[PDB]
Amino acid sequence: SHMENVDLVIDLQFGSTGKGLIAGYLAEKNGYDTVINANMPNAGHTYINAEGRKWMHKVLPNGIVSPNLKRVMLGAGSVFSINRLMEEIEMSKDLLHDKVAILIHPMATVLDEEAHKKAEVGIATSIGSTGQGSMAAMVEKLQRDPTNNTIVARDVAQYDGRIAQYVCTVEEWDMALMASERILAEGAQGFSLSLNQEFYPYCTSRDCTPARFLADMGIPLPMLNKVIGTARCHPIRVGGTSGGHYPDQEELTWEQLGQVPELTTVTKKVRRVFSFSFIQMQKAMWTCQPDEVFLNFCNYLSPMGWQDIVHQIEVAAQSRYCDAEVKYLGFGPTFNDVELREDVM
Ligand SMILES: Nc1ncnc2c1ncn2[C@@H]1O[C@H](COP(=O)(O)OP(=O)(O)CP(=O)(O)O)[C@@H](O)[C@H]1O
Ligand SMILES: Nc1nc2c(ncn2[C@H]2C[C@H](O)[C@@H](COP(=O)(O)O)O2)c(=O)[nH]1
Ligand SMILES: N[C@@H](CC(=O)O)C(=O)O
Repeated sequence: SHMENVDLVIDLQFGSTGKGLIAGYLAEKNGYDTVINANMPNAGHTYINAEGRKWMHKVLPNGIVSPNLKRVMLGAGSVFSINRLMEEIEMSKDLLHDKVAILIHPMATVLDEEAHKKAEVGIATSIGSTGQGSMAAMVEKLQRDPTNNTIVARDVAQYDGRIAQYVCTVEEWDMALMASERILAEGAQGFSLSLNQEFYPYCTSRDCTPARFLADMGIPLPMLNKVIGTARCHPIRVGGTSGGHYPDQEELTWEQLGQVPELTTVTKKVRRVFSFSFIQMQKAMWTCQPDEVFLNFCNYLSPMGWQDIVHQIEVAAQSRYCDAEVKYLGFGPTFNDVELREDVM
C-alpha cells in the first residue's frame, strides 16, 4: 500500500553533471531492485566503480550495478539502438543474470541509426545537436502511421528477435513497477536543455524535468519518494552554436579553469563551459524541486569555491520553496570520489 519508493535523478543545469556517476553510486549504496530510465541516444552516461570498472551506457540504466538488481526497465520515452543495447547487455551479462528481468516498454522507440541520424545532420550544426537521431526517432513514433511496424519496440520485436524477450506489455510494465521494492529512476540530459525552458530552439526534444521523466518512464506520481538533483560547479553545454546562457553567467575556457578540455567522446567536440549560474539554480530548483543535491566537478574548484556553490545551491533552493540539501559532492569520475557533503564541510 506504501508507494513512495522512486528516487529520481535529475540534472539541474545543461547536462553532463555526472548523473551516470550518482546513478551507479546510489545503486550500490541503496541496493534498488528496480532501475528505470527513458534515455535517448544523445545521452551517454558513465559510471566507474571503486575497482575501476567503467560503464558507458546510452541505453541501460547505470544503476544495473545495484547489488539487489531484479528489474531493468527501459521507459516508453526511450530511443535506443538495438545493436548498442545488445553490447551493453553483453558487457554487463554478469550483472544481468537469469534472475534479472530486462523490460523494454512496448512503446520504447527503436533508433533507425542511418535515417534518424541523417535527419539530424542540420541541427547538429545549427543548434549544436548531438545529431544522434533522438528527435527524428521520436517524430517517427509521433507520426502514428499504422503501416509503420519499424518504430516501436512492440512492432520491432515481431521481426527482430533480439528484443522480443525484453519487450513487455503495458500491464507487465505497471506490474513490474508495482512489484518493485525500491526504484532508481534515471533522468537524462539537463533542466536548461528542456524543450520548454527559455533557450528554444537551442534545446532538446523534450522537457528534462521530474514530471516529464516520470511520464516518460510511466511512473505514477505517488511513487516518487525523492528527487536527486545534479549540478556541476561550472555548467557546460556541448560545442558549437549550442545556445545561450543565463544573465549571471559567462562562458569560460578550459584553459581558464586549468582543466583538460572536456569533449563528447565520439565526435571529440570540445564542451562549452560556463561559470555557475544562481539564476539557473533558482529556475531548476523551482521546477525540479530536488530533495537532495549531488554537486559534482568540485575537483575543478578550491574548497572555498565549491563550499560557496553548496551554500548558493541551498539558498537558491530555499528561495524557490525547495528544501534541497546538497548531500553528495563529486571530486572525480569514480565511486571513490563521491563524498557525503557532511564529511568534507
Ligand atoms: N567530478 C568529475 N570529475 C571529472 N570527470 C568527471 C566527474 N564526474 C563525471 N566525470 C566524467 O565526465 C563525464 C560526465 O558525464 P556523465 O556521462 O556521467 O554525465 P551525465 O550522466 O550527466 C550526461 P547527460 O547530460 O547525457 O545526461 C563522464 O565522462 C564522466 O566520466
Ligand atoms: N550534455 C548533454 N547535452 C545534451 C544532451 N541531450 C541533449 N543535449 C543538448 C545538446 C544540444 O545543445 C541540444 C540539442 O541536442 P539533441 O537533443 O541531440 O537534439 O541539447 C545530453 O544528454 N547531454
Ligand atoms: N557525449 C557523450 C556520448 C558520446 O559521445 O558517446 C559522452 O561524452 O560520453
